[PDB]
Amino acid sequence: SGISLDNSYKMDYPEMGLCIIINNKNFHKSTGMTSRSGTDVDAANLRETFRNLKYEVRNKNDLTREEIVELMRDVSKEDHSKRSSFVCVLLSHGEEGIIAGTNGPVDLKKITNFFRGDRCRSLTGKPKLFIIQACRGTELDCGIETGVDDDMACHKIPVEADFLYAYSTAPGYYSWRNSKDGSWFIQSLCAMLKQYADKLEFMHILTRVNRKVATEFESFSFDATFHAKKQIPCIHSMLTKELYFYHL
Amino acid sequence: SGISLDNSYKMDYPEMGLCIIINNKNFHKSTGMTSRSGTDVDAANLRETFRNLKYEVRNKNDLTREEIVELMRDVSKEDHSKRSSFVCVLLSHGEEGIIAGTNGPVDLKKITNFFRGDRCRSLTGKPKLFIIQACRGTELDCGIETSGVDDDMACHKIPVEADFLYAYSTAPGYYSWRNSKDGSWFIQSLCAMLKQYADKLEFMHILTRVNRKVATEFESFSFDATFHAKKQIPCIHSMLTKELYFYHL
Amino acid sequence: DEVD
Amino acid sequence: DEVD
Ligand SMILES: [Cl-]
Ligand SMILES: [Cl-]
Repeated sequence: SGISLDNSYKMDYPEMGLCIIINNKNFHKSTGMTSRSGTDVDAANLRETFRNLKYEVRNKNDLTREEIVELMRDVSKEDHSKRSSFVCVLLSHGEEGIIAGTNGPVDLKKITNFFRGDRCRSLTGKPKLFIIQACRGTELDCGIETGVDDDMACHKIPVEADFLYAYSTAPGYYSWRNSKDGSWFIQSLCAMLKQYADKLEFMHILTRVNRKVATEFESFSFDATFHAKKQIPCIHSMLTKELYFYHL
Repeated sequence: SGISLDNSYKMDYPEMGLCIIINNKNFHKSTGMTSRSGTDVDAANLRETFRNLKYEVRNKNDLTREEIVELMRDVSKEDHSKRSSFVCVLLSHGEEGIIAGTNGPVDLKKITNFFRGDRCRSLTGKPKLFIIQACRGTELDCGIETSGVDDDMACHKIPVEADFLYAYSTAPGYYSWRNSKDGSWFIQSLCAMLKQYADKLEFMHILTRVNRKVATEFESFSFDATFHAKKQIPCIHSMLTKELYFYHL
Repeated sequence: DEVD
Repeated sequence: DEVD
């Protein structure tokens, strides 16, 4: 049989996998967190976008921190053996390292730890994609006008391997959401997936998302502090192979 | 004269000093920060309390992050030579290490740095007190039911971080509680203990009474299970080098 | 009661 | 436009 290459994740399992969308719009009054108008536009766009990519989409709305953790724990304990990948989309308030439940914060590390290579064995070696529309702090971007000694006795991979975090914004910064159009990042992501999922590798899709958000959006505010600001998303990749949503 | 002791700050300068009260109640819409109902009760209590201790009180309301930094910079550049001490009270939203201007965060370290021993020379060796009613995170306390030494050096220096005291309303990492009718647990307790004890207890011992009052006499009431029946312990962070008494002679 |  |  002829020469073979394995530079790309196997995406021809019987199922593409789950796409879990956590959509937090309304927060408990005592937290003081504002309602996230426009986030339903994001949630609906994502559901359709990932449906067209043949993911089994599950939308969940207004989850407490406790419900978020139990959902992730339960999903991580499912049998993913027949699934190619896993996708989780988080739409909420946040700050660096944190996503907001409706009643308080969740450590992002706590959520993603359930899917570690050693803790979710049916996803070991498979891409685990976390897409996050949330603030990462309160900075604002003003913009600028333009052979080998050892083979070891057991081949292991790192437990943190094969994760990708597609963050809406740079570390330390606010992320922007339009109350009628949806968030800059999610609207751009869906548009680029729609246009390019059948012909570009995922990192190159996300790079187009970066360009779109960076060049086509700028905030408008009556408040000088928040007016005329810019955003650049951040791709955090610990993937070990190229990721194509198509196969054969 | 006879034997003398030097264990307490000199508090008989012509003036006790400034008491700067920054009262942030209303925040820019875009920040998403909620209005802090009850904070005017706090600000009024503090003004009266420190007026009675003979501080020159200045109240400032709803300052932006830029205005907070400018105010602190300007105050640090005043001549404090005739003043015994300096007091700054911050009433606002916050998280660990941060106090909220009306339009965004200010690093506490940025504020206090203006008053460093090397940067505000007329306050060197004098107590610098920062009283902070603000959250330090989002944790909630569920409570529980009850010849000689080798080297003298060639220069007498003190650390630039010496003679600061931070009287925090709550423990590191935790929310701080404020009642919309009565004012914050911490500030209301602080003023009560200062009024009762400033003429008879050293300041650390006053703040210890404040700790006990907040810890034992307050507990949150909420229709929200997450926020209901919670407790609070303030935190004294002292880098003072002497005992502090608000009276003298 | 409210948190800051 | 609003921030998250
Ligand atoms: Cl919406
Ligand atoms: Cl008030």
